[PDB]
Amino acid sequence: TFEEFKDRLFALAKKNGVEVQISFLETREFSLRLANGDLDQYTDAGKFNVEIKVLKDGKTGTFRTQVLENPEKCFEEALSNLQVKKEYFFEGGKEYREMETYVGRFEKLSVKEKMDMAKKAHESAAKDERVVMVPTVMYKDMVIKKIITNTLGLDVESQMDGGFLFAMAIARDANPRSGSWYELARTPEDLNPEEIGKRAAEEAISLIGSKTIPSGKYPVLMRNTALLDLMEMFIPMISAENVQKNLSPLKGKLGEQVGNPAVSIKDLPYHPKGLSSTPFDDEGVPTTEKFVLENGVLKTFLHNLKTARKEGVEPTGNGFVGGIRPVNLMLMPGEKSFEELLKEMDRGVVITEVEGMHAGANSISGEFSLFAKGYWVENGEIAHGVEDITISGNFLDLLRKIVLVGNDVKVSQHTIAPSVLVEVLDVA
Amino acid sequence: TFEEFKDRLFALAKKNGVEVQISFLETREFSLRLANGDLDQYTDAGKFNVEIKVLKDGKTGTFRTQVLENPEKCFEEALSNLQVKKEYFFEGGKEYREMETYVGRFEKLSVKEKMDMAKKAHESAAKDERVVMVPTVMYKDMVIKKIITNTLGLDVESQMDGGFLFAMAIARDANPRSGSWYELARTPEDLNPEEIGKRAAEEAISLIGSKTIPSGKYPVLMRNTALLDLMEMFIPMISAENVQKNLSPLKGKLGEQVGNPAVSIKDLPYHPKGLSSTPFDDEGVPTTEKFVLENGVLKTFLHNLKTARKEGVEPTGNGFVGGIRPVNLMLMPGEKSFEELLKEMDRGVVITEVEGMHAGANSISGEFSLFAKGYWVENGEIAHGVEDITISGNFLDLLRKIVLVGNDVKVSQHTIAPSVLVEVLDVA
Repeated sequence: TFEEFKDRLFALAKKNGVEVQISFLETREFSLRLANGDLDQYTDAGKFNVEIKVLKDGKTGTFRTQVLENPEKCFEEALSNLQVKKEYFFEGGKEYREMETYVGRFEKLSVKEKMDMAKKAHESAAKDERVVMVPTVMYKDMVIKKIITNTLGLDVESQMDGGFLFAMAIARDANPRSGSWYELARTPEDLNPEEIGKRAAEEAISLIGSKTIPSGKYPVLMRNTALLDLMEMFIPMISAENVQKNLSPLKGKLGEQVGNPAVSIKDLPYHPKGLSSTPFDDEGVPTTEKFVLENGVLKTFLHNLKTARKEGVEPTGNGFVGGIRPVNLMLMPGEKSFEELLKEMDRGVVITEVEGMHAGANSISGEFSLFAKGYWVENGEIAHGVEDITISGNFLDLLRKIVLVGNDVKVSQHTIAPSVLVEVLDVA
Repeated sequence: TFEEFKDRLFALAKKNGVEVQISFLETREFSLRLANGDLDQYTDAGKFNVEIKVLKDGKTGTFRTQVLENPEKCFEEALSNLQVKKEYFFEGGKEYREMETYVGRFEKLSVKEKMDMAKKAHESAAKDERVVMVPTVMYKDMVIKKIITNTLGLDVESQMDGGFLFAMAIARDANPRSGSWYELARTPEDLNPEEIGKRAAEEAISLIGSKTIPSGKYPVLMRNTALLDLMEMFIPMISAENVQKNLSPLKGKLGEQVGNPAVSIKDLPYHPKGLSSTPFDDEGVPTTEKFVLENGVLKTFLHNLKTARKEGVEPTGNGFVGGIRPVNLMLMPGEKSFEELLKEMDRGVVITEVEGMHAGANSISGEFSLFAKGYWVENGEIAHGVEDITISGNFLDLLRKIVLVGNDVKVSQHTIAPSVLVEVLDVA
């Protein structure tokens, strides 16, 4: 019936002098959460969405359905929405990068094995007597099948799978200390439950005996885990749409030195542990690899079909539902390990986590003011954890002050990064 | 195929000596938003979900699907989930309140008619020359059908529809002044777009010439619109689950005078404009009418099947997905108009809106610290808007301090309230 449904819709399109595009998304997911060791919550669900979009004289009309029925009613509904107020569809015939986004191994696990992974993460997080509790362990896996096809010959399909295991531990102290760790994986074999729980505990324990420090300007070694979150505020800035709308602090900066020469940031279609990796965007445009910053120089914005057509450039393959975005946004590593970065910094702050991005990070101005966790370093060694600190600045100035980049690359949902050394940052 | 799906599931349940429950949710929604008069976003979407839950020896196994096929495999999947972490289904045979939740008129409207409603609200909001712009107008309508059935004898069905229209305007001043208004209704004939637009503009225009006032303790006439929002923080407090888990400041307070004797708050299964109104909860339990507070005295918590069994009380019909909640939480009116309340207060502050509940309202402690909009009142008359006002306090202390309740009842999504006079509140 997907073929039949497609066929009926394409025949209707031709009959009515419009183009039609059909986007199909089918997902299967399993998740579970332990709360202080007890399995308190899980989901096992399958989902299915079909979007029907009709294009006439550059205007679109769109109807979304979770049922593959009544194509003519669906079509007539989309057609009627053409009046709700330029646009175009992507044609068939392009080449797409081949990528191993679907492995098929998470699907083979029994639910007992998934539970046993989560319980093992809990057990490792709980082992040390200094851990007072383990408020959360979370497991998730997902399989997703995407199809986009239209009357201009587009016909593309991709499947992706992957999973995530996360643990958070609390260590005993004057103020309780929290720690967490996660791994993203394409296959279950790449999740190490025991190591994940052990790291969450190590994280928490290392903050025991934290002290606050005087407000001031310090050199900051921002660990990968903090930078992976912070980098997300760069994503709206590099949308060509946000630039056009006067909602980006990068307008007029193409070709300028926005970052330190040490800093290159790429949009990558694929990374083995980047679970958003995909060969095409939601307009069916092949995803592309490129520098956004190349040795600190801003090379391009990211586009959808509308902004590319408007700005006279080639589509870049970044037109996703919800906004123009990178697939994997990666800060390119340099050659120093974390330990080498500590040594080079010699005296300063290490920031390992940031919190409150939603309230605290302004992508229009670049300004941020964020609660943070970290350590004091003297003589190239962590001396003690740092309590109750806030960091603030402008993300673009941060980019300017990255003087050294590590080789300890970590992957998150949409960002990938090593640790960096920032010349100086405002700490409160 | 729902009846065929059900019959096959039920037969498998019998064959395996387990119980099975099926919950069906089917929705259609249409929404639109104008951004400064330009219709720049809309949704037209149908959704469908079925949840299959199997019960064996007080354990449940759940599987959710957005496709009615392969009941045998859905059953097996739910059954395999019994391993993952007491429990009971609601049985057949109880009586439900009959209520007019589905009218069927929104669905008869054309897309152009819906578009014309939102445009008339915008025109009406933009008409006065003091309005700089009308940043948002939003229209939404929805129809929902719910079925819950199980092998104990439960078989219940309900349909609900309704709609919303909202406008926000900005008025010219040294600092721009914002105002807004919405109406919720079960039929479009009860939405008045010209009035909603005009009221948004009036709200903004009335704040022109707003002035600062000295921080301190003032009498506060809290207008229905502000109270409707504030009251939402009471909802987690009255959940029996939150009470048991030490996440409510009401633990141990049953039978105590939590509120002023002037304050009665009911949970009501139905209000004509209460769009969440429903004869049964997500467990199939009939919804019930009861005092939560009666003349200030805390009479009961709200329950789901689990909490009710645990406490040995009858289920109340408040077991909803996402937490125990009232259907329509209503502060019962007194006899005084808004104008009469102003005259009684004589001198003090009117609060018309509060902002920032998410991060500013703590339903565990009851503490709130919120941005607000309002006016200064002298000699029983509004004098001028009050600029940059924050209000703070404890929601329970506010309930104690409500000395007079108005008769100007307005409905929100889950709360229904008139305006109230609060003896004293902290204003900054």
